[PDB]
Amino acid sequence: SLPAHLQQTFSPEEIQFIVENEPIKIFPRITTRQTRWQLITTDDKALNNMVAMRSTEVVLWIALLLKQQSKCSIVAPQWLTTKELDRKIQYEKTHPDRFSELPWNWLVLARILFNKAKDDFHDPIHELRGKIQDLREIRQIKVLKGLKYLNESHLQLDNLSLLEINELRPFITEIMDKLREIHTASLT
Amino acid sequence: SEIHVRISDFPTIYSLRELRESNLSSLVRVTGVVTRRTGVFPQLKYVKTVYRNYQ
Amino acid sequence: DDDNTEIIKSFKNFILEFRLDSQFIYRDQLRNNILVKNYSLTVNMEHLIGYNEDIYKKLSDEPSDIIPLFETAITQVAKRISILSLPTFQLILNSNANQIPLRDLDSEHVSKIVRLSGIIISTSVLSSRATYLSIMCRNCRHTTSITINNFNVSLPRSCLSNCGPDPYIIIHESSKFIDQQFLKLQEIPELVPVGEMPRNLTMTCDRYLTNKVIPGTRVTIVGIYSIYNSGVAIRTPYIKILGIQSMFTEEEEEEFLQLSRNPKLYEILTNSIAPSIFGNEDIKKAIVCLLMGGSKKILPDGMRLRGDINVLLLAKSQLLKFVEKVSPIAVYTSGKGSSAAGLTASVQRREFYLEGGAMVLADGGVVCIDEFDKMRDEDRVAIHEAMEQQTISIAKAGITTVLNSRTSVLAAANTTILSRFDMIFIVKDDHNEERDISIANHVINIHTEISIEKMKRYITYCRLKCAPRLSPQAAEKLSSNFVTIRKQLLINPITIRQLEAIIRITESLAKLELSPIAQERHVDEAIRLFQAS
Amino acid sequence: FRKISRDRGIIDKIISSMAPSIYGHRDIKTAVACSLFGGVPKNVNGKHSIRGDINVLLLGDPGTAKSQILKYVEKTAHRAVFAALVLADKGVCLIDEFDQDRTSIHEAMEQQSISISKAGIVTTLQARCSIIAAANPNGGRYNSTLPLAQNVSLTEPILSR
Amino acid sequence: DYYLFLLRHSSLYDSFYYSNYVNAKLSLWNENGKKRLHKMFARMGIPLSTAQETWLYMDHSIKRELGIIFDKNLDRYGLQDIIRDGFVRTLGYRGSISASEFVEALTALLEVGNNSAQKLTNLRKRWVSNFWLSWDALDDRKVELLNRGIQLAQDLQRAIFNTGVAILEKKLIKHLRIYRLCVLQDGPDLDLYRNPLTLLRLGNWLIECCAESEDKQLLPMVLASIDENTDTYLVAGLTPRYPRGLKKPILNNFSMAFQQITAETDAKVRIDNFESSIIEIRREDLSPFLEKLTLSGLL
Amino acid sequence: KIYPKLHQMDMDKVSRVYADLRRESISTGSFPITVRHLESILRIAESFAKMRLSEFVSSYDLDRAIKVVVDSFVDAQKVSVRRQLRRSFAIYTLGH
Ligand SMILES: Nc1ncnc2c1ncn2[C@@H]1O[C@H](COP(=O)(O)OP(=O)(O)NP(=O)(O)O)[C@@H](O)[C@H]1O
Ligand SMILES: [Mg+2]
Ligand SMILES: [Zn+2]
Repeated sequence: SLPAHLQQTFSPEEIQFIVENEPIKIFPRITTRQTRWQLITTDDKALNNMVAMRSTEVVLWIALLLKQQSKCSIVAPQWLTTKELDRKIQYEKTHPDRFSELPWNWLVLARILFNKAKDDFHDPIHELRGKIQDLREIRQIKVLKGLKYLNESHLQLDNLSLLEINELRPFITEIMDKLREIHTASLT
Repeated sequence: SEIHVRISDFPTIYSLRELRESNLSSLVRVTGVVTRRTGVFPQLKYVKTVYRNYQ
Repeated sequence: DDDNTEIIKSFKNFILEFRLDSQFIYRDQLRNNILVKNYSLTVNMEHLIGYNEDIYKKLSDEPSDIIPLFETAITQVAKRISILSLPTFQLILNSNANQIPLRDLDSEHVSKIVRLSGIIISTSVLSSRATYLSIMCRNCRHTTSITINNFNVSLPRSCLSNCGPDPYIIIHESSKFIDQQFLKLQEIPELVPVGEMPRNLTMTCDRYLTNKVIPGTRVTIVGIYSIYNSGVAIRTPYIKILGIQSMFTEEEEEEFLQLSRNPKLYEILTNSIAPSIFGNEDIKKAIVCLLMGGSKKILPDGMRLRGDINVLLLAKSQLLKFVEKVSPIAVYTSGKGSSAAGLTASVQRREFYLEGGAMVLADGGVVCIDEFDKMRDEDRVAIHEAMEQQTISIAKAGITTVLNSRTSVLAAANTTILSRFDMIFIVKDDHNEERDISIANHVINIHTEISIEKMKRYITYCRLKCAPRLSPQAAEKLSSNFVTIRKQLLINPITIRQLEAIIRITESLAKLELSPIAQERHVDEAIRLFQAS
Repeated sequence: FRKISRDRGIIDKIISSMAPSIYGHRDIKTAVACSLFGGVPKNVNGKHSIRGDINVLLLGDPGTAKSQILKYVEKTAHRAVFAALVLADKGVCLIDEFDQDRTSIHEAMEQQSISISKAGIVTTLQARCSIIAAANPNGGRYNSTLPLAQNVSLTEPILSR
Repeated sequence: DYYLFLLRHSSLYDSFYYSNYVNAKLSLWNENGKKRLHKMFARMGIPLSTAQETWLYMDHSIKRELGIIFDKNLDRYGLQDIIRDGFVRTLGYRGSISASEFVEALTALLEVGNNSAQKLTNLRKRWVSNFWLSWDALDDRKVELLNRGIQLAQDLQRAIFNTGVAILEKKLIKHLRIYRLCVLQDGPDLDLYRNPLTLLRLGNWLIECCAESEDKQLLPMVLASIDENTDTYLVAGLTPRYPRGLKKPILNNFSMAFQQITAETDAKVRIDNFESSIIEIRREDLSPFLEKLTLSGLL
Repeated sequence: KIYPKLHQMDMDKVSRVYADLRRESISTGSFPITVRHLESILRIAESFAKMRLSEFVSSYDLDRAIKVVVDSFVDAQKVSVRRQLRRSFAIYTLGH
């Protein structure tokens, strides 16, 4: 019935779909305030009451839908700037086991905004693309150290992103399950 | 970087019999069959470095 | 002094920054190589030129000096992307610059990057070179170390910690080494000027470029062209290499299985063999059995039971060539053989030695002989052992050895030697003018059912998957028939060595169907086809 | 050239000009001229190839002009070998008398290129040449009552090829 | 930018050798023309073995000095018109291209990208797929396809040049009083001229040659090629033109001519092309059609 | 300079002659004529075309090549076979 590759996990398309439901801040280039939108899964007042160059908050999928056309501009999140990413890299280097406290959707949102909204950043984009890479590489080192503690009981993780978890899910759970089977078989 | 003059039609000829010590450092013109040939190698031109072919 | 640091800084910033679209291709490649414990990087010239032409200019002017700087830059990046120890990484290059024919290389090209191509003709064994090396000072017993790199060195004489004129020795107990190999490249056959034998070069490679090619292969090479010491003021040239260029699926066996359940498969394979040859039905049937073979067996008391088939043919030239093409492994020869070894083997001379003919060389496959009557005197007696035992044994001039001869023989000619074969037949002809006209029209066309490769792969699959056994009904049938023929001959010879041949034919017939058991259906066709006479 | 080729009987005149010092033996002159001009090579990557070279063999009674016409061909032809097939590449090869030598010729007639290996080394060479050979028929005199095989010391595929 | 055939790809030597203008200026169809090119590179101070190197890998010093070398040397060969200005585009690290090179890539993809009525149909349908094979190359995300287009462009120009030399050396151009006639009865592969665009490229080659070979007699030209499957000749009518460096424009008159003979004629012919200057006619009917055409005053 | 080619008209006759020669060879019990001989006939015809600088082979080239190869083939045989061959082959060795 359901496809074989969706029995236990989410595909990256579903991960993008999940991230798209979050709110984001925009500057509209038109006034809607005095037809009306009449949505059923969100607030409707914000879109009906827009005024040009007045900041407002909407779901990300509608924000990208507007930015497709002239009608809108997207404000970048404050963590997505050179100063903050510098500090997070320094945190990563300083604490050789803890993960730095980046938001749960950082990879997905960065790789959406760099494609759909390359024109709306303040920093030069060719530097952000480097610092995002540095963060992902350091985190991958820390992941490879952690896979030596798979065990029969449990594990704790902190600040690991959704896409990063979903990348690893079928390996961690499978090896952990087999260690559990081997151990309990000796008890019985 | 450099050009070589080739002389042609030198008006006197020897076989490999008639050569004597008086011919030393003189120009000569000779005829025969080529019996054996080596491979080509580079050779140091000046004694920064430069080379030339040799056989 | 500072130039060595600026150059290293430049290549370090190259690896960390080269994007084409959205992927940092050299950072990703360098990380993915370390995970499989491959310490090298394959850079492409065109990307280096695109990034900054000045770097390529420096590299193009002085390659012997600048290649080591780029290699150490790679190591410095490799640590950042994987550590919060590693050897020095090997740089490898790809290029599309114009090829130089091997015959045109000369004194203008010494210490330049050169791209060329040819055929490899020889390969040395591996040998050891030093990279990190430790030193002991004989007088004071002080110690130090040195770092070699392999570009165009000797032990030093500045003694330390008087300390003497030449006091240094090597501690092999605390030093590091790498692999090195030599190769020979010969110019392309379709380039050579007429009436001359081809020219060749010698060349060197180390670490991951070693053990990558074999003799007889055509290759393309990127490397530094240089000279070494070995007339007056004269030296030998060579090349330092920096890069080189040169079972079934499920969907396959499904076709073979569909063929296996076809009700007329035997007819189909017979029809597919030498289709131009008219008539000769039973000849084609026998060649199918020769290609498929029986089943090998081994018993508790160690006796060993043969699997091969042997056939003799008394037009006939075409079939042996066809068998040579369709068979998975094949050898073709005329009765005098390729050397004084003849068909089987012989001793030659100065010390004596031994060499095998075209029975030993075809071991494991099929061999076909084009005129069996032109067999030499020694081979006439030696083929008895080669066929009955599947071996050849010699004890002459102090040599004492035994050789393997595990093969199926096809033979043709135009006596007691016929007893060695399982089946014998005489080729037959027909003289239809349309056939000759068709052949002639095809000859003019070139001058102006199952295909071979599919059939060869199918034969391979069947030989690998199945080895069938006689059912009890077949045993009663065969034994009754055997005693019947001997009784008929007695009241008017058949012998066990022919019963054991009929069994092999029966198994080979069951093998086409992939049936694990042989049945009376196969026994009937086996005795029907046994009418050699 | 085109003027003389436009004239009738140019083929016969070329044959007549062949080997002037030797009387008679017009068929031999015809065959030698045909070998010196030769055909065109062709190939079909679908399973076949055809050489352009033409090979000729002459069975000679003692003193019937064979060695003289070979000397004549040697002076006439552009490149040639007289008796080494590497030196005969895209040329004519001449044999005036006759096991390893015959074995080499067996390989040479089967192939158009030669391959060899020694001490693990492997290499290839080109033959690509027309072969003109002559022989003495198994002693002092030919016997016309018998087929050719009785009068020669050659394998059957030689007479085929 | 230089009126040199694809300068930034292949080599400097090939850029001059296959240039449509250089062939008319130095007569490259024969050795007395080719030696002029060797002579030029020798005087310019460029070693001839480096002039044949791939232009990306050619030495940096020559690359930057080339702009001055041409100012000192093209005058002596009457070849100063090579110099001009044009537009160049580059994106990131992947290297420059000019508009002049881009359109040749596009055109090449048009030409070579991958009873009688059905065959005609099949051919016409194949030519439409190349539209999309061209369309998809207008996108910066698909540079891979553009490189393929360039590789095809080089082969097309090579094959064109190897036919032009045969036409001139065998003197197949027939010099009638009113116009110049040329007909290809055979060739190394005559199929390439079955597409209109390719035929036009060959015509453009011959027109430069005819424009520079003599000062006199600017004439119309007619070019035709046979097809063995249809037994029809594909025919094109071509104007003269004035040299590059030299004033109303001229007008192509073949349209009316072709129209009128078509309206009159017994002959089996086709007119369906957007460019009316291009027609098709069966094998036996070419000579009566051309006879009626030359008899007409419309030329 | 010269690289001749065959003409496709008379090749039907060549195929018929090849078949006829094979039939006659078998009928007298001779060793048979083969594809090698046919290839040699075409190659010799090309050489004859080349001799006059002709880029086309012609019927007389094929006739001369046929005569040369047939006569050579006849010379290899035993005497009784030779007489039967020349009596039948008269329309090739002398006529055409
Ligand atoms: N027209 C001719 N016909 C026959 N012989 C001739 C003719 N003109 C000269 N001769 C001589 O006859 C011989 C020609 O045959 P040739 O084969 O060269 O001699 P040969 O080599 O000694 N015999 P052989 O050793 O069996 O090849 C030479 O001695 C020639 O000088
Ligand atoms: Mg002689
Ligand atoms: Zn000391």
